[PDB]
Amino acid sequence: MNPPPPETSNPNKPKRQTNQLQYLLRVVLKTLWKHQFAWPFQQPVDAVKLNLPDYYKIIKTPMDMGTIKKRLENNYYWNAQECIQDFNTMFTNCYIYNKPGDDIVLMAEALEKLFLQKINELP
Ligand SMILES: Cc1n[nH]c(C)c1-c1ccnc(Nc2ccc3c(c2)N(C(C)C)[C@H](C)C(=O)N3C)n1
Repeated sequence: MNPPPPETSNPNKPKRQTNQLQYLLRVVLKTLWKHQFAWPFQQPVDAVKLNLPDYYKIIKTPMDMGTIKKRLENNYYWNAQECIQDFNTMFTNCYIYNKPGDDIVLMAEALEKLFLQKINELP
């Protein structure tokens, strides 16, 4: 099975709008989202569709760019570091679940390289 997806709203969670979070949406997420390797990461892993009942037995903190995008658009975060942590969870999950040299890992590695280039000069 699939678990419920990560929340993208939480009314009693306190929220901030910062220039760093705006840049994460307008630049970092936008750049990754258009990439030719973005597609597996644009929504939660669908273990039912992929017939991978093991996925959510291995990965207990799922995260994906569709969730991050909605969190940024919906003003979910307190600060930029919280969002950066979500990106790192997404990449790390993929490295944990898969093996070096797998196609999905090559895709994550290319996206991570671009991610780090964009954050290397946040505002
Ligand atoms: C890429 C590939 N290879 N073989 C098949 C079949 C597919 C395929 C076909 C249709 N959709 C998808 N979506 C997909 C989305 C996310 C992930 C993955 C697949 N992968 C795969 C290695 C299973 C793992 C669970 C992962 O970590 N993430 C992040 N994948």
